[PDB]
Amino acid sequence: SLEELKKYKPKKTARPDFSDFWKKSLEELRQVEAEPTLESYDYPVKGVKVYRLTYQSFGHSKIEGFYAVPDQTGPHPALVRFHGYNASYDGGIHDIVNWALHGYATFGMLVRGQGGSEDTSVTPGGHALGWMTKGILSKDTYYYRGVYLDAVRALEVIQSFPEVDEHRIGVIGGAQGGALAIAAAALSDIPKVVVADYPYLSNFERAVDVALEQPYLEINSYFRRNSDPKVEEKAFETLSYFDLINLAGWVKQPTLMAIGLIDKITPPSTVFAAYNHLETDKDLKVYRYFGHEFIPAFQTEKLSFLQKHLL
Amino acid sequence: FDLSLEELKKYKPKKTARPDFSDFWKKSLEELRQVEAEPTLESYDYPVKGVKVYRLTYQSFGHSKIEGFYAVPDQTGPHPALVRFHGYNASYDGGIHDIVNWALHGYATFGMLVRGQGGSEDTSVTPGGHALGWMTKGILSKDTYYYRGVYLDAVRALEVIQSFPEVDEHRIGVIGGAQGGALAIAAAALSDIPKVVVADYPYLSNFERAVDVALEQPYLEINSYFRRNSDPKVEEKAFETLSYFDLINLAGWVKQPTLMAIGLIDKITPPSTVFAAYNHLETDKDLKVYRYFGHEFIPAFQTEKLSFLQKHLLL
Amino acid sequence: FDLSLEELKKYKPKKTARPDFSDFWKKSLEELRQVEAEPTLESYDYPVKGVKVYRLTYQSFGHSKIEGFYAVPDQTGPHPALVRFHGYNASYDGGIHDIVNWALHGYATFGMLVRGQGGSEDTSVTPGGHALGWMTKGILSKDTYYYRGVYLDAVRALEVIQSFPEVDEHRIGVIGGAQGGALAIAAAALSDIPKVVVADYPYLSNFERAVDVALEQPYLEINSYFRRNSDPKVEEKAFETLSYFDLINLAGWVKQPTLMAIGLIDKITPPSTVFAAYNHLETDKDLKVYRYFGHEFIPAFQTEKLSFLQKHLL
Amino acid sequence: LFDLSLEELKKYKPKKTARPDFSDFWKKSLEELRQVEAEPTLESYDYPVKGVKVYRLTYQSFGHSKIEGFYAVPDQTGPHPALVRFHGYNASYDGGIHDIVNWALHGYATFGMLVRGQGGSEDTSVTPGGHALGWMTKGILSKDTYYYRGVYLDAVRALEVIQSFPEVDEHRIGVIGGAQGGALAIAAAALSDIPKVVVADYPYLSNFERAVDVALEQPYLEINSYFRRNSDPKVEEKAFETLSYFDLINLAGWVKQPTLMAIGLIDKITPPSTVFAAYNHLETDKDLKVYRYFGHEFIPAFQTEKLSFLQKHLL
Amino acid sequence: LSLEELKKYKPKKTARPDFSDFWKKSLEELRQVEAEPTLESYDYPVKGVKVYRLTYQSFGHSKIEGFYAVPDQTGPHPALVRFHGYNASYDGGIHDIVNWALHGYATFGMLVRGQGGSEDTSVTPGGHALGWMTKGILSKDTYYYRGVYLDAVRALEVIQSFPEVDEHRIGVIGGAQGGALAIAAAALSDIPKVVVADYPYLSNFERAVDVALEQPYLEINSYFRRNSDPKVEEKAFETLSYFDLINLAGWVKQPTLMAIGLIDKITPPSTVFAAYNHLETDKDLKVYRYFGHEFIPAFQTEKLSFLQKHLL
Amino acid sequence: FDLSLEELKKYKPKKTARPDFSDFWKKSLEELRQVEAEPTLESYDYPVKGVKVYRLTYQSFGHSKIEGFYAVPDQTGPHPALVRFHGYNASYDGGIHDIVNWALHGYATFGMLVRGQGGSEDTSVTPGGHALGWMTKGILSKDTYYYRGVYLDAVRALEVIQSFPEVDEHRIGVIGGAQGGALAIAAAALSDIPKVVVADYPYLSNFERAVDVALEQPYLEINSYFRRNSDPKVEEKAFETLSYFDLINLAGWVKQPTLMAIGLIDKITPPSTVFAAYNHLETDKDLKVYRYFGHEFIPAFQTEKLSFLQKHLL
Ligand SMILES: O[C@@H]1[C@@H](O)[C@H](O)OC[C@H]1O
Ligand SMILES: O[C@@H]1[C@@H](O)[C@H](O)OC[C@H]1O
Ligand SMILES: O[C@@H]1[C@@H](O)[C@H](O)OC[C@H]1O
Ligand SMILES: O[C@@H]1[C@@H](O)[C@H](O)OC[C@H]1O
Ligand SMILES: [Cl-]
Ligand SMILES: [Cl-]
Ligand SMILES: [Cl-]
Ligand SMILES: [Cl-]
Ligand SMILES: [Cl-]
Ligand SMILES: [Cl-]
Ligand SMILES: [Cl-]
Ligand SMILES: [Cl-]
Ligand SMILES: [Cl-]
Ligand SMILES: [Cl-]
Ligand SMILES: [Cl-]
Ligand SMILES: [Cl-]
Ligand SMILES: [Cl-]
Ligand SMILES: [Cl-]
Ligand SMILES: [Cl-]
Ligand SMILES: [Cl-]
Ligand SMILES: [Cl-]
Repeated sequence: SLEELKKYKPKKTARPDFSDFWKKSLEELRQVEAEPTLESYDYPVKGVKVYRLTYQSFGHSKIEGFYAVPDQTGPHPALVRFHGYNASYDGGIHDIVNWALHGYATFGMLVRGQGGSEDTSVTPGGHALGWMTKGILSKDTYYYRGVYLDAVRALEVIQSFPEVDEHRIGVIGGAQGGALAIAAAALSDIPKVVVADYPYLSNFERAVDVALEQPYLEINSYFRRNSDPKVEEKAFETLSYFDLINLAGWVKQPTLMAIGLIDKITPPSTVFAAYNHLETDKDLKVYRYFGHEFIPAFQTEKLSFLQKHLL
Repeated sequence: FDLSLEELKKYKPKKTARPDFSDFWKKSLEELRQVEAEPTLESYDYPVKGVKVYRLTYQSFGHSKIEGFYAVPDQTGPHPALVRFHGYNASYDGGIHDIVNWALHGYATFGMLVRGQGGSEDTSVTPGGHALGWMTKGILSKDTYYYRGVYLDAVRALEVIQSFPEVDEHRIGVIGGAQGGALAIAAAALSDIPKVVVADYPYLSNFERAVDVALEQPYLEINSYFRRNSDPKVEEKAFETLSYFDLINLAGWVKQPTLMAIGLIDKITPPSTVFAAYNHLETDKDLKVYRYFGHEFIPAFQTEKLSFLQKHLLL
Repeated sequence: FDLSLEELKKYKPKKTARPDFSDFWKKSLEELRQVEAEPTLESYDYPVKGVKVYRLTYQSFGHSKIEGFYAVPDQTGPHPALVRFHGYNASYDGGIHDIVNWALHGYATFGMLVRGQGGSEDTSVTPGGHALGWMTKGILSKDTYYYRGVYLDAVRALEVIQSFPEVDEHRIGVIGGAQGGALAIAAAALSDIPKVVVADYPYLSNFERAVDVALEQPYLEINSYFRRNSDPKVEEKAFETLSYFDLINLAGWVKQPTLMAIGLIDKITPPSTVFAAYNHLETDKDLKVYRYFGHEFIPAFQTEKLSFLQKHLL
Repeated sequence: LFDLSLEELKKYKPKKTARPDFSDFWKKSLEELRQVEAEPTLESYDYPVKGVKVYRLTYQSFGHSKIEGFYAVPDQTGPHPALVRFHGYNASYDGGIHDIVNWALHGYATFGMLVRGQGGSEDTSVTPGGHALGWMTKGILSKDTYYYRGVYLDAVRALEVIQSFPEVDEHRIGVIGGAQGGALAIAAAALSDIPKVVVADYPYLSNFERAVDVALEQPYLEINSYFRRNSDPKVEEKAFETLSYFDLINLAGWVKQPTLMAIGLIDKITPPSTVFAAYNHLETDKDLKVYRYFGHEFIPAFQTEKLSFLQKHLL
Repeated sequence: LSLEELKKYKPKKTARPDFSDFWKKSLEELRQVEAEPTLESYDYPVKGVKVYRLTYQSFGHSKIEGFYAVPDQTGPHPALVRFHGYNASYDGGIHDIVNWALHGYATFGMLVRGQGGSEDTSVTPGGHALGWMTKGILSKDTYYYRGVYLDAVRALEVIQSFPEVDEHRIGVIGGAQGGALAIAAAALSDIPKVVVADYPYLSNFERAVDVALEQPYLEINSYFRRNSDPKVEEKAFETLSYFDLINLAGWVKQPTLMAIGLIDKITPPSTVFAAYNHLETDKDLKVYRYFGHEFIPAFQTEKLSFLQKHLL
Repeated sequence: FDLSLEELKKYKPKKTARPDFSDFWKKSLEELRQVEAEPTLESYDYPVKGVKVYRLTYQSFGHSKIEGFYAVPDQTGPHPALVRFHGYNASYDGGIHDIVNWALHGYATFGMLVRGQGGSEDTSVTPGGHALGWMTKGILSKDTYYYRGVYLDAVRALEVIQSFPEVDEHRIGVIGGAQGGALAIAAAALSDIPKVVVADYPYLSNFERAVDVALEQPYLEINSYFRRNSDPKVEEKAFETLSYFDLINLAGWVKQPTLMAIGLIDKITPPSTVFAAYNHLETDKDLKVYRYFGHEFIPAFQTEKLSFLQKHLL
């Protein structure tokens, strides 16, 4: 119930070496030269310049994404946008450009092997169909390790741009994107604000027992194929290093979140769990009649919130 | 839902192989040969009597470590052998129970696990975005395509098995269903080690039609790919890549006796895609058609399978 | 699921228009002209920069008050303009976010809301029973049919927009998908105000085939109607009424450049019904065919849409 | 099972949501209705039945709407007892003439009123603004413009018309219906003293605030679709305010006639709790038939009850 | 197929040389059993109609049940034997029976062995798919519908023998399975004067199994999946041929009224047209474009009108 | 979708057995004894090496001829033996491949086919109407109920196997899943011939709860029955009949070591119905709980099964 959801705050599952793991990971990332590249890209828009932007990241993977900038003298405020799980079509260029038309230098980072970008990370062994369980038996090999770092590197690259006001950079996204937005804000102090639509990758131990649809269930499919009890124990150990309930505590930027009460993909409880772990200026928008989908009303909130803090 | 039986019997789509088809594989096999197998065996406890069970790994294309269980009849050989390939994302606990049962039928059996699926390592980089699944990983290039490494692993597997002392290299067979049947055929086409081939409704065949006739996963992964990459050239390049791995192009190299099965109401590996591969085989072959079965275990064909293998390898 | 492409490219069903087709509309436009627009603008706050947003209403057929958001680029014009029509029962919050984004692309945009759906008033009486939905309201007579008022509202909308000072009347376009695309085409056919037309898989086309080929709502609303009214004459009269609103009969009056899209696996607006309308257009036209898309947002066509509108209006 | 426990259902009695002007609203509505001349009309209608006369009956009602319906009377000297039958939501085919005629064959002068724009009848009421696909939310932002305002009055006027017939014993008139029909039967009995008995199969339009959170199928969910399209918080508040004027938990209190109701425990359309809520608000001779293994459908066993109950009170 | 093709679809009969002999013998075995009918008053909230429970002995000495409703007045009244759909009988469909009586017909709703009611003594030879469709399917002598068909015949014999029943005005009606029993009964007996069958089932079996999209025809497919032996399939269809309507229709000489919904997935239009096109008698088929395997209001008027004309 | 694991571990519904429970079976076993087994063996060709395969029939309750494949390790015995029972309407080609594989594991195995399902004759008359399926055949009386004959066939099967020379009567086991597991437990309860019992998510247990918790067939066959027979007494009598065959009433007679499995997301044999049976066992027992599996083949439990049988028989 809404009354219980408002109070649901599961106990962190972070291991003693939680922060050490990330400290090291950030370091390995730092050992890679960004070597960013910009390439003009033609698009039927007036008042905005569009480019294709790539840069080197963790494991020497080349990360892609479209970069749209308001066509005028800046520095303009900027946004790094993250897309949903297996939900990126044509690098979501139309969204990127529209954000630019709203006055934001925007870059839509494409998640490794999904919407685009290269993934050099080896596949240690078998796993369920999907990205959720690639290299899940070790925090070092897990899929989202590289992804999280790419999100951080993305901010480093954007911030370094001359036409970008480094003091007015925001991160936004829904589900997977919202999770990347929060993880990036937790692992970096570059973003000034965070907006996350029903964030994914949160409260994994409950998610696998409450979700009714993919992709959380990819973990269940994994356990079905690997009956060893130790596998389950090790898998959840790995996931704890990437769980939002453990990362939320490091977020110090103002955060705006949304949750649809009939969401079957990113269950309300998993989202409230992340929200209730945030120790910063925050606000959660609850929509009774919406699920894992585009919520018109929240779009107004999003625009208003970003405008207030960046525009 | 697919073609009638009269048309199916005559369906033989034009090969889509490019001029460099055989060259591509010739090079691929070479790169594979540049990797030392360095196989390893490790005893594995299992509640069976009369059979020895092991965990077997070996190095393959791109230096990937391939896994799989290896069961051998507990007695003096050399015993005939079988390399078994599992279905797409359909491997549970490395299918050990099946492996062991095959051994109990008198065969030295190895169930190779497909890269990143049932097990095994996949070192191959992911060039760029692709649809959820393995079907489109590195699909924009025959060199980077997922099944390139897999096919080679299948070949290397045979090289490893054959080299075993307790294995009669003249009585080695390859079996599998769907993805497994496709790997069985591809291995026989790329190697002369196997003496016989059994493939239950083979997958990875007649791609250009499959994407227009399949009603369920995983062929539709290709469709999802094109939805996310509207560029017309992408489609053209993707099918170019697939042609190098299509069974209608590999079948022609199979010279071993082949037994195949097809369920007429199969929605995953459409009858037409399977007949297409079959009609491209130029060797002793036989296709078992089951009117009331789909993409599933077909009891009646199991008898055929056993009988066929027994005749050519066992008795 | 539909008929081969090679056949689709040649599918051109025989018009079903009755002798009084054009007369019916001539009279309808007249009745509409007997109503004073009396438009109204009201500022509306929206978290956007560089665009002014308003709520716009005006009187139309049967004295119905029509609603819609109106967004204009915040700067000296006259700016080119677009009248956007939304899909069947597919309007949320008057689709304000789309309206505003169009304005941000440099177009004075008005998203007309279809009577009783996304908004707007519908004074038209309900003659008798009909299936759940709008598709069969007053279907037993062309005078009482639901889309009669809607079509006229679309026309009146253009009259209102065109009269605006910050709007260049020579650069006005109509766009929409499914129901919206049908309204865009119908408006261009009944008026000469719009310069260009863009229609994503248009609805309300080739009714007699649609009811035998569609796999999902809302075309099937007609089938539900016939199930509840077994009288043979009802079916005959219903299709007679529909003929006056069918795109295969209106397309012939469209003289503006038209851009259309169709997803080959569309179950709602079957490919054949869309090709039928397209093949009846006698004007500069182009149909974008997408093999792997259905009745949904097609990213690739969005580029075409922007490009086409930019070329003809910007 | 999916709703509240049977033990809890028997005690579920939600607090009325009626506003201070509840009874005033209806008092005025009945008055506006009275300002319209019925001007009924009868027209012979041919039907393959023996022993029954069938007619088409229309009459003027609220907003000057012409209401339709078939009228069947036992072919013999009366006055006969009479029934006004109301049909389910968008569930009327050919004006349900076969049911009408069968009721007449049971000895009842029967009239099946057709709900505005659904099974038949005219609806003059204007559509104030946008609303969800369906009738549930037409003019929902005001009790004066709400769809069921005209419908309820039509049901009342129907009774006035029937009662005035010479071949009808005004002291033996009943109202029956299921779901929407049962709701109209109860509403009519609450707003009129003409009917002697009421039978309602799992009544609809009851306990709206809970219904929208418990229903698993249409048409209650039309309200949810409405709120999805109109995010304004005030809209929700105003919509429920409007619904309260038509909610059975607020009208039941005015029912003084003997009432028979049925509820299927696995009903997903008219959830058991919404039905028990209406029943528990009735202050009159009543009886609720509970069927564990039935849902929103025809319940054979309750048909016997229905016939037996009507026969006892009217026959 | 298209309505144009459906109108001409007339599959070749599958009847074996001993077709008529099989039934001739079956009718004889039936005749060796004493009906010994029984009537028992049954209370029902109806006025103007008397209701009873009627049982009688049939093939294999099975006791057949059913409700019997008669107009409460001096007859003899015309009569109807109603057959219910496959596994579609609730409370012996008493409400329908009673309503028919209220329409002026002495009506008996025979309940099909083990389904809506009635006893089934026939042994189960061996394994078969879940359902009745394949019980004893490996032999025409042991097949489930053999006993059912005969019960339908015996039912007419019993009804006809009633004093309050005009034996020259007896009809048989039913939908799907019921319609199949109505036709089969008219083909195996000359007692009924008219036949009404809503989208008849048990027709054109060899095509039905390849065209049906839902149960219960698919029960045959389930059977073949569980019994891979090729001979099993051959023998099964051999058995079915003895009960197929395309082989029985030719013996129907009574006026017949049929209905078919073009979107029917249970009793595919082609299987129904196949039966219809094999009828050599006064007949008429009502085609409904927008209806499937369900109650069709418009056809109900036709049904009433047709029965009224020929019996009323 | 059931209760918590904490509650399941403690769920032990009150037995529903009637005073004449044990008397009913005592008589039933007697009637069975009045029938001469008259078993028959017939060689059957199968592409296997090291195993002999036969078709075995024998007479049982009501003089029904029961079938099944019989595979024996091709070597000098006596070998340990297994009687395998198949799932509800889940037998294809008499599951010969499984039978033969068991034999290859060293067990003389007989896969009894359940009356009218996988094979075997069912002479029992059908008293009256019932729902589509076997679950409610003759449900209005314990004497006429379908599973009465089936249970006895299971017992007679053990009598026949035990009597074989190549079979060590002190090492005979019964195994099965769902319906098969229910037959394995019932047989062990009605006979002292089997030394061990293995039952995968046993069916036919805790009927009164099952009908309110099951989400799929075949338990729901009972619900279909009550829908077609509204008489309140019917329901009462039906559950009375079922009580005589419910595992929660038979489990108490099982004295052999028992191994059971349950998938927590099982919708066919709900976890609670299986735990109810398990918690009524008063013998060496162990229940394997699988969180991510349902009514299906569970690889991990197969290892347990093999290991358990090997320990007690091989
Ligand atoms: O899913 C919904 C979509 O269908 C609609 O178009 O916009 C709002 C979304 O929530
Ligand atoms: O119970 C009835 C059944 O016997 C009949 O066949 O179909 C209608 C049902 O209501
Ligand atoms: O199937 C239809 C049913 O849903 C409706 O209620 O009554 C008419 C039938 O044809
Ligand atoms: O249902 C699963 C099946 O699909 C797989 O093949 O084997 C393991 C089972 O649990
Ligand atoms: Cl891993
Ligand atoms: Cl959702
Ligand atoms: Cl909401
Ligand atoms: Cl690629
Ligand atoms: Cl399939
Ligand atoms: Cl088959
Ligand atoms: Cl109308
Ligand atoms: Cl679609
Ligand atoms: Cl496409
Ligand atoms: Cl309103
Ligand atoms: Cl329901
Ligand atoms: Cl019930
Ligand atoms: Cl048989
Ligand atoms: Cl149907
Ligand atoms: Cl029709
Ligand atoms: Cl399950
Ligand atoms: Cl598990």
